[PDB]
Amino acid sequence: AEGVECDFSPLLSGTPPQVYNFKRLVFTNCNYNLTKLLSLFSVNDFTCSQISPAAIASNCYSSLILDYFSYPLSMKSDLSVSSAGPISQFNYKQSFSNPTCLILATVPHNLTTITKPLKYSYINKCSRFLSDDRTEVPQLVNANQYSPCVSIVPSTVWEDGDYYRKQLSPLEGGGWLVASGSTVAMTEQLQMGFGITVQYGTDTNSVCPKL
Amino acid sequence: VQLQESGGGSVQAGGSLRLSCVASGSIFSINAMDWYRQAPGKQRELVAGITSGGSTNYGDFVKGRFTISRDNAKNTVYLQMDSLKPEDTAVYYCAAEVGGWGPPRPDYWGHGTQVTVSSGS
Repeated sequence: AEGVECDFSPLLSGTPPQVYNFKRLVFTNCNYNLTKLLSLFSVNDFTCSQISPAAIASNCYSSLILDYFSYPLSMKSDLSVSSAGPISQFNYKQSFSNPTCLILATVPHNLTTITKPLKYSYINKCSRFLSDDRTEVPQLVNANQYSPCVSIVPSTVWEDGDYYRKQLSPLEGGGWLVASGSTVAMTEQLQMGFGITVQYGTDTNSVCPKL
Repeated sequence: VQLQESGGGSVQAGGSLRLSCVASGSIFSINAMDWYRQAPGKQRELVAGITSGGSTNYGDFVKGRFTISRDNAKNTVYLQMDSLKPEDTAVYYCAAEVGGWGPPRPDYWGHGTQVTVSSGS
C-alpha cells in the first residue's frame, strides 16, 4: 500500500489552541484512518452535516481539512452547524456547501503529550464601528475564516470580562474594531473539539482510507 | 468616582515628560482608561488609551513618542511622552470608561493637568 499516510501528529504534540485560533490541517493526498485518530481520545459526541460518521471515514476525497482546538464539553450546546451560539457567530464556523463534521472528545490519561492551557477562552462579541456613523456592525465570522478580532484578542483570555479594542485606518473607514473575551475554567482532563470538512473532486479523490 | 492627575508642567520642545492618573474610584468596573488633550481652541482629542484586555491604542498624531502603561496593583495609569513638540501643548485629561464598548464615550473625567512646550528662545 503505497502513498504517504496522513500526518495527524501536530495535534498530538503541544497545547491545542483556543476555539477562535483553531488549528487547521489540510490533507490533499493521503492514506488516512479516522478510527486510528479517534481511538486515542474519549469521543463524547460526533455529529455531521450532509454526511454521517460511518461515511466520513469510509470515502475518498480530493481534500480533507481537520480543525482542532481546546473546547470544553460544558459548551456543547453552542457548538453546532446551524448554531446561533457565540461560538459559531464570532469564533468558528465551517462551510455550508461542503460535508461537515463536528467532534467533541476528551483526552484521557493515556495521553501525556497534549498539554493544557490555563483556561478555555472564546470571543463572545466582536463588532466594528465606523468613524462618521457609530452604528455597530457585528463581525459575524465567515465560514472557514478567522474572526477579524483575532488581530487584537490574545491567545488566551485573562479574565472573564476583558475588553479589547483597535482603531482602524482612514482607508477602511477610520472606525474602531472591538472584541470582548470570555473564559471557562480549565478542567482536570483537557477537552477538545474537532472539525472535519471534506471536498470530493469531480475527477480525483486521492485522500483515501486505510483499507 | 475620582481621577487624579500628576506630572503636568512646562517642558521645552523635544524633551520628555510623564503624567500619572491614579483612580481612587469607587468601582473597578472601568474597562478602559484613556488620555485626552485639549489644545487652545481645538476639539478635545484622544491621545492614548489602554483597556481591560491590555490592548494599547494611541491617537493619530503621536509617532510612537507616547507610551501608556497601567499597573493594576496601584490603580494607576502612566503616560510617558518623549520627543515632545510645541504642537503637543494642551491641557491633558485622563478618563475612565464604565462598560465602554466601541468609540470612547468616557463616563468619568479628571480635573486635567496642563503641559506646555516652548521651542528655541
